[PDB]
Amino acid sequence: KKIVLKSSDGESFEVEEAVALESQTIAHMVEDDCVDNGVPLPNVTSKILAKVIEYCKRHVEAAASDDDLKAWDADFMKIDQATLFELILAANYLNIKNLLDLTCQTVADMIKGKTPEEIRTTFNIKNDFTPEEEEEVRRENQWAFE
Amino acid sequence: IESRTVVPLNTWVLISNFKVAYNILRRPDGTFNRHLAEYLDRKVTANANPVDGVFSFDVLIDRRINLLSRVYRPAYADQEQPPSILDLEKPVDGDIVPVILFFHGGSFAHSSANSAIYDTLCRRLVGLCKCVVVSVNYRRAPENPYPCAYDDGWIALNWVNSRSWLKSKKDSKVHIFLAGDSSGGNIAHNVALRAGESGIDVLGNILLNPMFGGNERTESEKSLDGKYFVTVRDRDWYWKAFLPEGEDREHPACNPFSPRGKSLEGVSFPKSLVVVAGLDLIRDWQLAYAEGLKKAGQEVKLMHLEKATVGFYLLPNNNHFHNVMDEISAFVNA
Amino acid sequence: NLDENLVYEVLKHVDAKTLAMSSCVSKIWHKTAQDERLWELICTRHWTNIGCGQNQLRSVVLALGGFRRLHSLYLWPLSKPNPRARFGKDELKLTLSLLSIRYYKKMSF
Amino acid sequence: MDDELLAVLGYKVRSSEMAEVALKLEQLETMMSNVQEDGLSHLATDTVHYNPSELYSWLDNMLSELNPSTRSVILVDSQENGVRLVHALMACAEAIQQNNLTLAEALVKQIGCLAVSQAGAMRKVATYFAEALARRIYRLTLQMHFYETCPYLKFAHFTANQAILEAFEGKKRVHVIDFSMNQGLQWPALMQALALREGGPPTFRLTGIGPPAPDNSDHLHEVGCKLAQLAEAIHVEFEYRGFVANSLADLDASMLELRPSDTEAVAVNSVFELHKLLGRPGGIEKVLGVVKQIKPVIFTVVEQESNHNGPVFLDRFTESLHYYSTLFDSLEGVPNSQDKVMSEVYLGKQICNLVACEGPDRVERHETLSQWGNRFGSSGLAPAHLGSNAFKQASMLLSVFNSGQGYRVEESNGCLMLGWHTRPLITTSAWKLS
Ligand SMILES: C=C1C[C@]23C[C@@]1(O)CC[C@H]2[C@@]12C=C[C@H](O)[C@@](C)(C(=O)O1)[C@H]2[C@@H]3C(=O)O
Repeated sequence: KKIVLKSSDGESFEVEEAVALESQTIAHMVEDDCVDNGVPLPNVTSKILAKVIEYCKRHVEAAASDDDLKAWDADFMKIDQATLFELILAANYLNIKNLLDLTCQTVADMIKGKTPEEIRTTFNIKNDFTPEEEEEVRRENQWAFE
Repeated sequence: IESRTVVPLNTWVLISNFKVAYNILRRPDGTFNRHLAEYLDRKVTANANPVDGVFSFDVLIDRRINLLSRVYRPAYADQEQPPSILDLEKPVDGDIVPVILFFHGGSFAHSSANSAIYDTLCRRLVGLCKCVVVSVNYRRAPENPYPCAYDDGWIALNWVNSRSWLKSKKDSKVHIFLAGDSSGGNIAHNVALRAGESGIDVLGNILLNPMFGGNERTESEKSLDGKYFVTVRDRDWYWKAFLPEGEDREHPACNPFSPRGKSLEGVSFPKSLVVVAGLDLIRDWQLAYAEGLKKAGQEVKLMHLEKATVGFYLLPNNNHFHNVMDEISAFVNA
Repeated sequence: NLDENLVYEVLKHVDAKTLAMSSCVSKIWHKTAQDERLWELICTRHWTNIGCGQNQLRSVVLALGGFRRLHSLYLWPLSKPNPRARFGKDELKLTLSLLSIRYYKKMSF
Repeated sequence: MDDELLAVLGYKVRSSEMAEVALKLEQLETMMSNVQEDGLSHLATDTVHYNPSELYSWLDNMLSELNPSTRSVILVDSQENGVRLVHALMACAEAIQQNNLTLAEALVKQIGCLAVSQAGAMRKVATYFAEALARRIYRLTLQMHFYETCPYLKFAHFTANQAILEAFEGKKRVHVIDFSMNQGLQWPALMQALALREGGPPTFRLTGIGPPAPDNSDHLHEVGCKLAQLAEAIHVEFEYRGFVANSLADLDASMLELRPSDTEAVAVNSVFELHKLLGRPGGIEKVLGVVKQIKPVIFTVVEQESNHNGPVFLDRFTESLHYYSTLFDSLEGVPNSQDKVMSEVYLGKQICNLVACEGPDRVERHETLSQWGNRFGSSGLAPAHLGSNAFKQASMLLSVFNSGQGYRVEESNGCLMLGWHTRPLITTSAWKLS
């Protein structure tokens, strides 16, 4: 069975039936029937949809040796900040546990060993703590600074 | 079956129990189970009241490293009442009195100064020798690796030399004899070598089964492997837990007569008495050390023991104990 | 622009020291630092053959003051000498006794 | 009988069982050689050992598991001028024993003048002893701070809890009779450990006895309410009942409202309280008899390992001097705080009551392990050996503070001692019905 997926911009993608069961939300929709036309995904970008399509297709193809998948998912993560954030959001939305786990592991690895100075430069975030509260929290975690 | 015919039943039982207890305790990783070791060890406490002519008390030499030592001296003849705490540091009487700085064994990782076996050994040494004995409590590997023991021995020797109540009328100096058993032999040798080029003059050394090793296996390790309560695996385990990580058995602390070690010729070294047990696995290394001392130009007397095993100086029910004690008494009272 | 749950998913796969360091960067990260699940899983990382169910231990620890204090008061000093050492049942008993005694101290009549 | 050489060496082996011991040793050797390092790990960590001096029972337990007087003195270098201090102090004690008072007063003044210029723990103990001698001449928060700044109470509490917990396995109804409730800082640990057991927490009954309130307060009621609140927060059943009594000699086995022993076990606890009773003639025998009538399953006793019940004043004075000088020496590395000062005040009150007071008023009459052993064994009580788990927990306790420096724990004859290096200070032991 062939399934047509429609993106927000208007692009159409063709997917298979066995890979559809990988997304348990789509499986839950399927067992309740009431699905004849292409399922629309409003708040999803097209390129992220293509990327997750490639990921799931490769995973099901490989599943049907561990070093091979380790190398493949290592090579997959050669994307910048924006693609990583979009992929994390998509994995949250369609609820694929493996992709979300991999993305969160990658982000945890790249934040590992950082300092309250390095993290703010990494993510370009605004420090909203006053000197008093900042000194307080630094003193609370002072054991980590030695 | 071979061990039960060389040694009496009591010594066999004691050494077998020690071997089993240490075997249930050794760790392949390299870590040391300290708590059960302390629980299983049998210790005693000092008794200022004279018991069979010997009393003892503890002195805390150093507080930064918790360096402690125990002192045994003979009972006072002029004091019928037991000596008081103020009388513990009474100046010694006699024209020449020797003091023995003693180091215990345990492969640097077992036993303590207040252990029962070494307390009894020091009491017998005081009784037969008629001398003062200082037993040092050095730090134990692997939690405290090289060179902690040598520093502890050096500090104890400096403390003993600087005392004023352990002195001699004849020359107004202290007559110090260094003695050690098993690991204590290595510690005594290293401390004597250090003190030779420092100012403190040492009278003699008494080594009881000294511990020395190298990479090349000798001809005694293969035949006696695991036949007289000692195996080879424990030897490498103990030497690995002592030496710094990333070092072999050709370190100078393991083999004094190594290419990296300093030559003993041209340097001051006191006379020594080495006692070697024939039926032990480290016989060849002990004999090599004795011959190296002989060839270096320093005086050394060899006492080769034909049919004695390790731990022959822990019970007086054998015949070699008397010979060793008599030889030591002749060596110190010369 | 990260939301609350995704930050939890990120910090799930981080170690104790890095989590403590990241507890200070921002307010949202600070809020996601004190969830008891992360510190529970960190604490139950060097425990083997405990002898009791995880639910009972979690409930008792939560009643006695949480897992963060349990880790930062007794477990870290215990692991400071030998970081690579598994904690058996006896270390758990000692730490839980200390925590219960502290909770008895701080509580008012 | 026992082998003499082994006995002095420190092992208890009968002469008629030497061959059996050797056979067991060889069997254990082959059994351990058969198994891999897994059996060695199992005996290193999973198992526990009782009474290592008894080789026969220790070897039997290993085989079953694999195949299912004396006085101690320590000198301190910080005695540059302490020799004159001890000279003057012992001279004053002897003069007191010689019915001479003017010389005693002059020597007290001399001790004060000399201690004016001294700097150390010697100064503190000398000042306290001089005050005690002055009090003798004239007649011729405490415990919380001490608990917080010293490890004696913590070690005693944890060893007692371990012994009681090991004695409360496989039982459904337990009851605890505490002869010194104090602040109840020991029971939270016992109840937390009993809550996380394997089988379900049983019903817990607590009956406490404490000294009369000097200010007519309800300290026992407050402690009971706090313990009940903690038990409710931990989900364990709890019944509490507090008692007020001047001494333990007025107790009775029928006045405690004891349930039958066949349906509920009884455990008696005592910490630093059995030596306060030796001052009254016949009290200790009556207390031991009522304990026997209770028929408990365990009796935990923690005491101070020193002889202070000698008839001669001078001997007691000397050994108390040396014990307390060692104690004050052992408290120099602790940083300065109000806790330290207030605990020195506690120890000063200790010394003052031990030295100046006399007669039944003096309650501070300690004894060593031996005499306590003969006293307990005269009423049909047998020892109960503790394991290595208590030893290890005590080691961790002493390692929490000061990086585990100075204080050491040792085992002998089924009892544990916590001491400064090699000088025993506190002795904990357990007994049962014979
Ligand atoms: C593993 C070891 C180490 C032993 C020999 C043994 O085979 C058994 C136990 C040790 C030991 C115990 C006490 C004595 O000091 C020693 C010399 C001995 O005879 O036996 C000790 C001796 C040693 O420390 O070298």
